[PDB]
Parts: sequence; structure tokens; C-alpha cells
Amino acid sequence: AFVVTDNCIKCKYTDCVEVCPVDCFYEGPNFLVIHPDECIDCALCEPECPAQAIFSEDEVPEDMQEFIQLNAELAEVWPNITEKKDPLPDAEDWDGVKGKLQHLER
Ligand code: SF4
Ligand code: F3S
Repeated sequence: AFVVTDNCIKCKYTDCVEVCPVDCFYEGPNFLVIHPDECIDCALCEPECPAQAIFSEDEVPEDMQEFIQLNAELAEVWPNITEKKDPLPDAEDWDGVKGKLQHLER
């Protein structure tokens, strides 16, 4: 699986969905996740994310490990998203701010 990590939050550019061949992204109000059983590890989404928030499971930074299970969990409850949309309105302001998990919306 690939995994969406902290920097997506309050950014949610959604560039990642457009290259995904198996449509395994799931949408929250201010974050996206990857369903780990559906992802085929094609890695195509990684360079597409302007927030640089996507990692191979086995490359998630130590300080963002909680994102692995959180993707798996939210992918069960959020709706599939398969089309790009506009980034969140103040994405640029939040791109690169650390610790945005505190802002994650369910
Ligand atoms: S690695 Fe490939 S299959 Fe998995 S989420 Fe990214 S684009 Fe989709
Ligand atoms: S910011 Fe989030 S919505 Fe996709 S393009 Fe990056 S993982």
C-alpha cells in the first residue's frame, strides 16, 4: 500500500486521484486516504502530490507511522473519490505546516 500522510490535511489538492488506475482513494472533508487492500502499489500517485504527502507504506517517516492505520481505517468509512477537484481554499497557507493531524476532520 501507499499511504497519505500529514501534509495532505487542509491541502487536499486531489491531483493524486487522477493517476490512480484502481480508484482506491477515499475522501474526507479535508484529507484523502488510500485503501490498502485496493492499492496495487503502482507508485504513480507519489510524484503527483504537490504536498509530497504520499509515501510507500514502508517509507512512511517514523513520526507519521500512525497514518498507516489511519488510512486503512478511514478507507472503510469515507466515500470513494475518483475525480480531481479544486484544492482546499487556503492550501498554500497550510502546505508545509507540521502537525496537521490535530486538524483532521472526520
Ligand atoms: S500507488 Fe497506485 S494504486 Fe496505490 S493509491 Fe497510488 S496510484 Fe493508486
Ligand atoms: S494533498 Fe492529499 S488529496 Fe492527494 S494530491 Fe496530495 S494526497
